[PDB]
Amino acid sequence: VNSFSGYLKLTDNVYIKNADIVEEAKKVKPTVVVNAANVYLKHGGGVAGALNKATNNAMQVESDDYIATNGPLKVGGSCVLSGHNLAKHCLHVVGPNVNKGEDIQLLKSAYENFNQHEVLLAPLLSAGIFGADPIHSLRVCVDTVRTNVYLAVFDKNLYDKLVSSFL
Ligand SMILES: OC[C@@H](Cc1c[nH]c2ccccc12)Nc1ncnc2[nH]ccc12
Repeated sequence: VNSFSGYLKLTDNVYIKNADIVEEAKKVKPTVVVNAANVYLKHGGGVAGALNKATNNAMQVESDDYIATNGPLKVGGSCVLSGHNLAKHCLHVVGPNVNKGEDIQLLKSAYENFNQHEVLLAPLLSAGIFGADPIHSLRVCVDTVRTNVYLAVFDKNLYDKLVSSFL
């Protein structure tokens, strides 16, 4: 039993809800919140900009030190950093950004990072401003993640479409 509330169950391990991931994380304080990161951990917009803003820029400060030490992530890769006031940990995961020409096949690799954590709050990778079809992202999530994932979909109209079209 966990404290996630109001989710629709899609499969044995995947749940989905129309919610603002920032407000959800503040309420649940999950062990792991997933950020929709880029390789530079520059948290400008989308989910990343919103999470970082909610940390009063502490996420960005921590991220800049991470990059200065380690260099950029790989597309499809991840790193674990602090969750600040939102969660114990933040798993920064880089899905392909179609608006940069990146290979959508890397979306499965991106979701594989979730399997290193028993329970996660997460957005749909590569959706929104990353330019991929959210229906496809949800399919890859369900077919790749085996741990317990709670998906927050910000756009209510998109949430209804994802549920109604789910196979
Ligand atoms: O809109 C699709 C969806 C996934 C997404 C990944 N990256 C993005 C970059 C820009 C815009 C959107 C995205 N957005 C969100 N889903 C849940 N909570 C959210 N809080 C703030 C935004 C947001």
